[PDB]
Amino acid sequence: GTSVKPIFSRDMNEAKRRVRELYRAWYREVPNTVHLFQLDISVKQGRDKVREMFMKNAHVTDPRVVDLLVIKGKMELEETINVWKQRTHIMRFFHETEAPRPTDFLSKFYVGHDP
Amino acid sequence: GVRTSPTGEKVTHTGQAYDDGDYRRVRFSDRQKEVNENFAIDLIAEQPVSEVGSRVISCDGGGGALGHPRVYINLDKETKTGTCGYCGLQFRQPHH
Amino acid sequence: KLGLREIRIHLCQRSPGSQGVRDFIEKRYVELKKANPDLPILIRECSDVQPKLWARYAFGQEKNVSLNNFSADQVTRTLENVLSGKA
Amino acid sequence: SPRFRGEHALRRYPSGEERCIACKLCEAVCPAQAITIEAEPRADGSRRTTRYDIDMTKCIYCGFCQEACPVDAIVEGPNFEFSTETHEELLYNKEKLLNNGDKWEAEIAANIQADYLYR
Amino acid sequence: DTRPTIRPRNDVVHKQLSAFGQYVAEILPKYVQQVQVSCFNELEIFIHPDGVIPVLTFLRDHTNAQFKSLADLTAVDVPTRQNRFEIVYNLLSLRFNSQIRVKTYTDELTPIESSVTVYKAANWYEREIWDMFGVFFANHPDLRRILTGYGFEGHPFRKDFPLSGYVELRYDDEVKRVVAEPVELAQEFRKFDLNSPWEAFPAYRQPPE
Amino acid sequence: PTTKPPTARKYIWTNHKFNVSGTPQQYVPYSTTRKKIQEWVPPSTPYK
Amino acid sequence: SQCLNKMPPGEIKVDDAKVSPPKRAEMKTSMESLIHHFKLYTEGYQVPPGATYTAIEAPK
Amino acid sequence: TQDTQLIAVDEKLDITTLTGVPEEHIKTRKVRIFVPARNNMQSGVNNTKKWKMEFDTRERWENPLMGWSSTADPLSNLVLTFSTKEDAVAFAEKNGWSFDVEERKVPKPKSKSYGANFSWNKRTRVSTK
Amino acid sequence: SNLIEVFVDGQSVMVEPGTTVLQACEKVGMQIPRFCYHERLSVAGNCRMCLVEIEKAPKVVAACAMPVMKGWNILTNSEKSKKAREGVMEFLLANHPLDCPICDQGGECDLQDQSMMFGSDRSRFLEGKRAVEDKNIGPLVKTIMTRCIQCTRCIRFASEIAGVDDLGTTGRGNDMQVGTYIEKMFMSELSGNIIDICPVGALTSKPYAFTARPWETRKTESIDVMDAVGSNIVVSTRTGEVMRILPRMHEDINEEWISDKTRFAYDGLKRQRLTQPMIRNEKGLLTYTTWEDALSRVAGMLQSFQGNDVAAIAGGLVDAEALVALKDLLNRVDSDSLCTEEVFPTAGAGTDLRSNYLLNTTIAGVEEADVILLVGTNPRFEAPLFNARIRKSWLHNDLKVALIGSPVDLTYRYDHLGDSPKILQDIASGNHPFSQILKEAKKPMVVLGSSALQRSDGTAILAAVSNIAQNIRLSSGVTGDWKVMNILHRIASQVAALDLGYKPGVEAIRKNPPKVLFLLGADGGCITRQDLPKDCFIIYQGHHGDVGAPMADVILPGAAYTEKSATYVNTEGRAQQTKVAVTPPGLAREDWKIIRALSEIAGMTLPYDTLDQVRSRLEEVSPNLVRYDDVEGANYFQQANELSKLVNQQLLADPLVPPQLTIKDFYMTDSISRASQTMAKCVKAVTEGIQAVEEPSIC
Ligand code: SF4
Ligand code: SF4
Ligand code: SF4
Ligand code: SF4
Ligand code: FES
Ligand SMILES: [K+]
Ligand SMILES: [Zn+2]
Repeated sequence: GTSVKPIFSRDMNEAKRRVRELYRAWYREVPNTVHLFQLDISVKQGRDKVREMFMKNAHVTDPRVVDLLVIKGKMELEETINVWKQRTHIMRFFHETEAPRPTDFLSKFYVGHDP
Repeated sequence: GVRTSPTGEKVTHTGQAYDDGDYRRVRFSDRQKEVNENFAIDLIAEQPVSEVGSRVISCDGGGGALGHPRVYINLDKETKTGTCGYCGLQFRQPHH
Repeated sequence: KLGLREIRIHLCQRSPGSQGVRDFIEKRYVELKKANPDLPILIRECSDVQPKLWARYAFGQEKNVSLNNFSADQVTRTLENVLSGKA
Repeated sequence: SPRFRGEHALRRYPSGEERCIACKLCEAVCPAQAITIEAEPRADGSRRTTRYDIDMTKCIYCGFCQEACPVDAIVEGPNFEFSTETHEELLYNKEKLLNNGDKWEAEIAANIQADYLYR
Repeated sequence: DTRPTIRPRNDVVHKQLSAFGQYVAEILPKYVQQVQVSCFNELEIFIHPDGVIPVLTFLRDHTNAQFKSLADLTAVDVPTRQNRFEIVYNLLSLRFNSQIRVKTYTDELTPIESSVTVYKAANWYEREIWDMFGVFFANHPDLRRILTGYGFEGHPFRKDFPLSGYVELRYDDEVKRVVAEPVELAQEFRKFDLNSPWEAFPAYRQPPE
Repeated sequence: PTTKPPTARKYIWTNHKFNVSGTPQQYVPYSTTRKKIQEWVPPSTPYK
Repeated sequence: SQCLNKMPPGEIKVDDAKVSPPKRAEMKTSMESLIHHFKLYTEGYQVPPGATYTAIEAPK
Repeated sequence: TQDTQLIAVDEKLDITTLTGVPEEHIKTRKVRIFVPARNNMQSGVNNTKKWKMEFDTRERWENPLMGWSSTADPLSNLVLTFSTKEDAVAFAEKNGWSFDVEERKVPKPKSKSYGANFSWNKRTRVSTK
Repeated sequence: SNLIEVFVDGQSVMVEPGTTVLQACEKVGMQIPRFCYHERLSVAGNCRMCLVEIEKAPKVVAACAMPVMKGWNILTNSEKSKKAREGVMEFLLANHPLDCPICDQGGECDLQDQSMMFGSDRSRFLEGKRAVEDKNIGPLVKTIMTRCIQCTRCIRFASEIAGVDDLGTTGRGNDMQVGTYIEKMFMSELSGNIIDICPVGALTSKPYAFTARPWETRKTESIDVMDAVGSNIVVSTRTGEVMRILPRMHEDINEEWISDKTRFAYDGLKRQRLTQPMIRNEKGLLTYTTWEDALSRVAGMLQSFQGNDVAAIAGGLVDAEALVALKDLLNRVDSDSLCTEEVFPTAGAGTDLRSNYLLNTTIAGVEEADVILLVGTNPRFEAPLFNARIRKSWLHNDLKVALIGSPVDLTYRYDHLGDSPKILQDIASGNHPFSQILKEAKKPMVVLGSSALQRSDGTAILAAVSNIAQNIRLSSGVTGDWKVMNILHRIASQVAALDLGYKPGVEAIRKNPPKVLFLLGADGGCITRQDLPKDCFIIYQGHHGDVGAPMADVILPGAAYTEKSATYVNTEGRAQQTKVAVTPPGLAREDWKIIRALSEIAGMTLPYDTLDQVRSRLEEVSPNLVRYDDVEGANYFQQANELSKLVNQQLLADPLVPPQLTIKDFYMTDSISRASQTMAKCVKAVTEGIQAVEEPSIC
């Protein structure tokens, strides 16, 4: 029924807690990768990208779900500070080559039959 | 057989031919449009029709196992020579 | 002029709340059409739909008013109010 | 060996008519989905294929296609050598397949003659 | 045997394993939910998820079982079943030259205790299952992607995942680095509806729901 | 081949060709099918 | 050495045509063989439902 | 049943946060849950006993080089079989897809009688067998 | 009660007496193999494959034509049953030609699957197979007669569902040629359905002709729009094109049959089509252009004119989404002149009461009616599936069909009251003999066709027929739920337009000649340039340019009925959704995506922006056109009656003559049908003799 087995967190609050030290670690992590990975973006240009994912992932309310991606974020952070990823992998977050996609209905109508 | 398009292209057996504008034609320039001359359509017409006398005639296509599944063509309609649907060889009764 | 371009009622065939408008159209409808032959009183109906009246005025103008559990004379006044302002 | 698998070819009957009656069996068995064919009722009334693009950059030379068609239409030739300088040249269409059939016909007739009894 | 095509049947092994099926069921009635032996003499031990650690230790340590080799650790994602994923273990008993299969069920969210302690082989199998399917395994030494590319999102072996995927790759010169783009096939995967509309096996006919 | 001549037929080539990649005789792929959707040709008579 | 010395005569595929494709000889003369070859190379043999794990002593 | 700190979560399941479906393919795409129709040119009814969920069709343009069926919607050739309808739809909300449900069309029960082919007065006498 | 308890494979089932053995095992999922027994057709037992083992019985029984009684266990999987299945199937495959590599049915091939399930894996035949000469019976059905095996399926379908008694068997023994003997031409409105009832690949779709093969094609479900019955069809598409149209199963809508008009009309989608927006150049020739300027020109001068000078005449194959989009766009300029090609009498209830303009009794209702009154219509070519239901109920329930109008044949005996409309008022008074028959009938029925109302006296006939219905409704012979009055429509998207509020007919446009005419799908060619004043901005949407495009200034291209997710409602008020099969060709977009995009640039932007939004608005206008596949049974026939006798009109002397009188005019109905070549070939086939039509194919 409603009773489900929680992963680590026991309600929203410490689920809200775990997203913090992920942000705590990510924020401390940005400037050294920009140096180590020889990135083209600025130190400022990394914090927003770290930031914008977080409230992009904001409609989520289930405590089990919240703890599930905080592990994925931790793993992504894990596979970043050992330079396991590469310049291309990190840059894939910046949708650079992909041209901007329209948003208004009229532009959708002009390009092709798609919602 | 192989004709010539107004642009200069060679129509294939299917009749495909890039038309006048047809920006795709750029590929053939400095190259050739590969066309097979041995057109199957007219390479079977000149084959004569067998004058075998019976009502049902088998057609192995030659070579037995080398041919096509053995089909029995009914040579009864005395207007049109029966043809095997696998190879196109025309068979007909010897007009009684 | 925004006068009564069309009138639309949406009632349920069997919902007890829709009973009131069903009685209204059963009795006080033919007189309404004779009164306003030009004005089309659409009676698009369905099932499990609460009794509902739609009014269409001039350029892209539409107003809504529910007829839930409305009595017979209750909805006659409701339409009478709607078509009173023939402008 | 006579049953070697290589560059494909679309042979034709001794009369000259092509063997492929477009039964789509080879497409239906293609493990790499390299076969792409569409048929049409030809002018003579026979049942041939308008398009027979074989993508030599997808298929893996299983040889299922030569086992597939009951008229021995498609068959890999003994020619292991057809390396090209551009990617597009490898994408074969029906016309190139027939040309390969007309070029290696001496080998395919002989090789199939040797191995038609083992199968 | 007059029949030269039908695979021979080994009833002695069938009876032997079925008796062991009653054995394991009686020893651990707390986790074992169902036990069956297939026609080709394979025993499936249907356990409850919390029994992953206790049951496995029994077959690995009990003198009469002695299953001391983790053959494989897989899951078959069934979108139909309420808890879609179904984690499957295969164990081989060197002493009794027999194979057993303990199968358990799990949804996307509920975690399964990692069998690394009872079977240290499971450790790398543990990582693959999460990577391909998304079944998170609790208290694991190091859960991480093992197969997919670094930063790859989604769980590929999941049925809802498309065959071609969502992300392609190519070299783009204005950035002088490999970049990811939305998938755009030069040829869509021609799906084939190759299912006979006639019943194939009267023996396995589902009840007339 | 001198001892056993291959069976000769009409369509067999009479001039073998090397692989023609590189040279301007190279093979270029092209769709062998006809057009699927044509378009309604506008009339020649004027608007009125 | 033993396999070469004890090679038995017989066919090379299961006689069941619903499982293994028939030879090309009966393909082109018999109805049932062609039907089976058609479905086998288009649909394939439908195996019974079930799961199994078969392991062999591969060289690795 | 487990004594594992069973929290009573109530919010409806939504794993769209984790499956990784890109933003375009999660909201805009509409899936249809239906029982496949019996192929009318056949007669067997084995293919109409399992609910199937399929996604809407998108653009199919021909490749310039050789006439192909190139598309750019990964969720095109993805159907999923489901035992019962409520179980099929439970997948849709869980993966947050705007679903459309049909109903299981089944052949209505007919009454066949060989004796009707030869009636004394009823105009159902078959002219030839 | 009555249920008889019988067993199948041990398990006990509860069966209604007279149930055949085949039905009994179907209740548990066991599908006995069959080749002659079709549920919709009669039973003949010619199959000899349904042989099944009866428990404690010496004789194998035919499961099809055998009434099961109590104390019987159907041993389906018994050895005796399998041997009988093996025996007869080997007989079936003895004389089948080795064709299915080239036979089109390969892939479905009811022989193949059953052989792969119930049959041997080798052939012990050692003799020569028989060959049968092919007979031509249509430019739309191929006949490789050497493949088929003792049909009784083609024969029964012609003699029961189509009425055409031309198919038959000739001779005895192994040959007993099945066909037409003399060279005849099997044409009927439902002739094409012999193709999908053929287990063997002899009767094959001639237009198909090996276009593709079953496994590679994708099947999507939609609703046909060619007729107004709204038959459920399966649009089999591959690689972005439509090769075949198959009939789905819906029982009350279309059973499992579709008209040849609906089947072999997909080729019209590939004929003359609009791809890009086109506008008039300086000289007056339409020229291709971008979407922006075509919309800008329309939006620019739609902004200028307002009031009742901006009209729109919706065509035949129109989307309810398109209708509501045009309605909202063309009402923000205050122009309630939304018209349509089909004309319905506005005198009285008009479009207000749903009970008037739809088949109130529902299609399935005609299968329990006692007497019927077809008035001034030819349902065979107007709504072929509706005529089949009349025939089916005429066949079984012994319904007494009566026809007032043209003597057109209807595949059954009809009582011709005449053709003069004066007969209608004679029946209403009661002097005519048929009046009392409707009194005694317990479920009497009257039906009118939109073709009849298309006359100048549409109000006169509709009021008269409504007077007739009440004149027998006052008698309690009708039940408390029976809906006597019925109106059969021909144009598919005319019920939706009438439901939405579109003014029926086109008289509104003539009374006020507009300055901008929005021809949206219109192709009847009723409003030419002469009617509207000089310098009209005739904007033509649509898919097939037939008559709207030649008279236009802007040629905004729309999608087709297989290239969108529209909602088409049938003649009985059952809003059905048509799913997208192949995307619109060229640069054409969806229909509602035109008006919504047009409104945004023009300035009076429509509220809805997505498909779900427009349906929600479509719900707001009417609450039934969203509820899918459910006849929202309307009421209120009686108030529409006293509302109708107001004007009273007057009947003319012209006999009721439907526009469709012979098979010849059936195929040439709409833009899709006219464009298609196969439809033209069928028209040629029936115009001249029975031999000038044939497609060369050795399939
Ligand atoms: S050789 Fe095999 S993989 Fe290659 S095209 Fe033929 S069937 Fe396909
Ligand atoms: S090549 Fe062979 S398998 Fe392919 S269509 Fe032709 S005959 Fe059939
Ligand atoms: S009916 Fe056609 S497809 Fe079926 S077995 Fe005969 S030839 Fe082959
Ligand atoms: S075409 Fe079909 S129904 Fe007609 S005789 Fe042949 S097998 Fe029977
Ligand atoms: S099913 Fe063919 S005989 Fe009963
Ligand atoms: K058929
Ligand atoms: Zn032949």
